[PDB]
Amino acid sequence: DVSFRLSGADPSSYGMFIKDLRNALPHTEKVYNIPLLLPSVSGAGRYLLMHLFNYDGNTITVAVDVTNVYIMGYLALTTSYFFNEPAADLASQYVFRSARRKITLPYSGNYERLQIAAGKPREKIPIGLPALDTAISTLLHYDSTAAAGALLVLIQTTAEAARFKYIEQQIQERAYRDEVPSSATISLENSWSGLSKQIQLAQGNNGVFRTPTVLVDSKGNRVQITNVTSNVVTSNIQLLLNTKNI
Ligand SMILES: *[C@@H]1O[C@H](CO)[C@@H](O[C@@H]2O[C@H](CO)[C@@H](O)[C@H](O)[C@H]2NC(C)=O)[C@H](O)[C@H]1NC(C)=O
Ligand SMILES: OC[C@H]1O[C@](O)(CO)[C@@H](O)[C@@H]1O
Repeated sequence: DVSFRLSGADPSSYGMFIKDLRNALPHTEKVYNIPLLLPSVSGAGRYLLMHLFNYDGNTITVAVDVTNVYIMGYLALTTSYFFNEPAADLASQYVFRSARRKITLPYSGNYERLQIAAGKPREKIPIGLPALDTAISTLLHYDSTAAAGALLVLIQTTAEAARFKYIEQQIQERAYRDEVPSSATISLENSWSGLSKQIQLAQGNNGVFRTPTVLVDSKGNRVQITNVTSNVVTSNIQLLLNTKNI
């Protein structure tokens, strides 16, 4: 399991938690020197338990599918919550089994369904460690609408940041002050599946993408990524979704 405590949190420890998070996802091959997540993992080995603690010491344990880094649900005190999606329901059969009760959330884990439940897109949701501390708290006490929001904060704080070095940086900049994600942050999140597929097709295409990826950069300008030499691939992305799952 991996852990992060906000009490005393700073860019340094958040860095370590996100480093641990990356270290817990299994791979057996690297593509252009970037861990390639497994196609599948059978059983309970498929789920990683993150222990998160809000500033007052309360905790939630989040379950993550180690082959894609999708959050499946979480345990808050003695209740468990899982998205309304097949993978989550399957996941429910291996984790938080001893929860006194299980709540299926009213919506699957997609950013689209989550934003509708929350009443706003992510573009308007402040993130940062403080925001992550509100999220831990919100989820300790079931509220479907507030959870939609807390969950968009949680996924980004933890999954996207593990997947992208740039996102981890955005959060470290937001250690004591939340702020809506830069649009390049939203682009990366949206292009992960695609970059992952393209980093892999390039393997036998001399490092060239079969299809380019359109991104938004630091300045807010639209750039096209067409080969492995880009900074997105050399520095930025830290994990790849196996094409067997794309
Ligand atoms: C691979 O992408 C690189 C950019 O990352 C391309 O090289 C650059 O492309 C033009 C010059 O032709 C400029 O806009 C960049 O500043 C160049 N960068 C560098 C460092 O040289 C390259 O052409 C792409 N290759 C393919 C096959 O698409
Ligand atoms: O936008 C939908 C996507 O949002 C995520 O929660 C985070 O990347 C994924 O589980 C899903 O594919």
